[PDB]
Amino acid sequence: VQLVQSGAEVKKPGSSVKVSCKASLSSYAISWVRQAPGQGPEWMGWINPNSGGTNYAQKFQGRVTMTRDTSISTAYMELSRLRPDDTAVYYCASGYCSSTSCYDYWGQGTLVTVSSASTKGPSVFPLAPSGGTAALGCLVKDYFPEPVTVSWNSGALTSGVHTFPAVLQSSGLYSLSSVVTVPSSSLGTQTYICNVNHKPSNTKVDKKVEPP
Amino acid sequence: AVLTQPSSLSASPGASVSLTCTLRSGINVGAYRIYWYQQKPGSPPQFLLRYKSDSDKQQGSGVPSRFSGSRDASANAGILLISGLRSEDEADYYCAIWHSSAWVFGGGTQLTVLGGQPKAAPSVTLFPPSSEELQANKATLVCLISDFYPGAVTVAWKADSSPVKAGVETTTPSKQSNNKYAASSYLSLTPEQWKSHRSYSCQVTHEGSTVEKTVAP
Amino acid sequence: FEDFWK
Repeated sequence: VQLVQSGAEVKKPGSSVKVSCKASLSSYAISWVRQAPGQGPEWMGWINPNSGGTNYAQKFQGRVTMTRDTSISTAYMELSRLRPDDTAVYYCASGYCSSTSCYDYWGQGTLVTVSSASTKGPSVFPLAPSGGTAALGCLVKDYFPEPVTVSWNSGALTSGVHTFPAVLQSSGLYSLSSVVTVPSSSLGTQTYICNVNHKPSNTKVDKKVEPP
Repeated sequence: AVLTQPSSLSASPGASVSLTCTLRSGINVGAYRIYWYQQKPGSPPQFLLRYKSDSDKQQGSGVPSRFSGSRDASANAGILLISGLRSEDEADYYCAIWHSSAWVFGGGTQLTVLGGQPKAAPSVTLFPPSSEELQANKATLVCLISDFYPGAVTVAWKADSSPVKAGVETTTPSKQSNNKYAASSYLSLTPEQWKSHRSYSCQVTHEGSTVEKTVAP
Repeated sequence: FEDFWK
């Protein structure tokens, strides 16, 4: 039914990473494809599960190893001497084709972040507050690596909320903000808390936004 | 430049659209099976169909019939056709071939499906640095543009009357819950830079109409 | 049948 990959990885330039792709194996080749942020897919190679025979793309020939363990039925992809440009979501994929149709299977993907930056939790700052509306939000600044999640009042407030995509700053740290439009009548009475969770650094912050 | 796709395409629901995957001259389209994939944000690419000719084509398992392949020898371009054009079809579309003993992918086409949204003027809110960030010895001006359609804006910063590009990071317009667009831009300074200047401006241009908001220490 | 990636 399913390919399931290992969790996210954060690495320093020059180190290596090993991503696993466990079938819930095949007799058909498991191909590895990566996708850099805001880019198209890039084929890395395939491995034959029966033989263990590999075929790497020329770009990665030298610093990639693809292996398999048919006992536990998981494919591995190790990329060596990592570059910042190797920052991507790495997918595993396999399938087969009849004369009629084709049946492809992709993993969920594994974000690998390569940078000389170290894991760091975000500094959360409140953005204190027309047709009777007021704008307020939270600024989630200077964190690494990327995946943070922002809710409002522990997810109870969805309407009129927008969490922006992250910006990779020149410093090598990420930043985003989340906004919520609320009526002006509510600012003194109704409490608005943004819940910032950065799981890579195990940092949870709950900041209430108030008018000064 | 083996495979090239158009960057963007927009059409309304119910109609049909054609997506091209242009092959470099000499790499004859008639000799290759063109693989097509759909990718919605957050998920892996999902296979649609592969097409060489009308005699040689394979659909994706559980992929509707309205997705169909085609080609054109003169243009040297494989074609993907979509008939239903449900709003579900809004995604990035990549083509791929097996060329010179390697899988090559295209740059991708971003297909936008229009939801009959009327033109909306952007609401711009420029936030000064919070007291907490200032006590942390940092400063970030947050200019938040929202509730505009269509989703194309240009953002410009000014310290006093001098235009700024240094310390600016801007997000590409992204879809809201209400199918209008929002965009965020950040001008990161020091507290000393923040207070040294007298005003900071965030100019937003949408459909040839300009909105500018200002904040001062 | 046939392999998808070959």
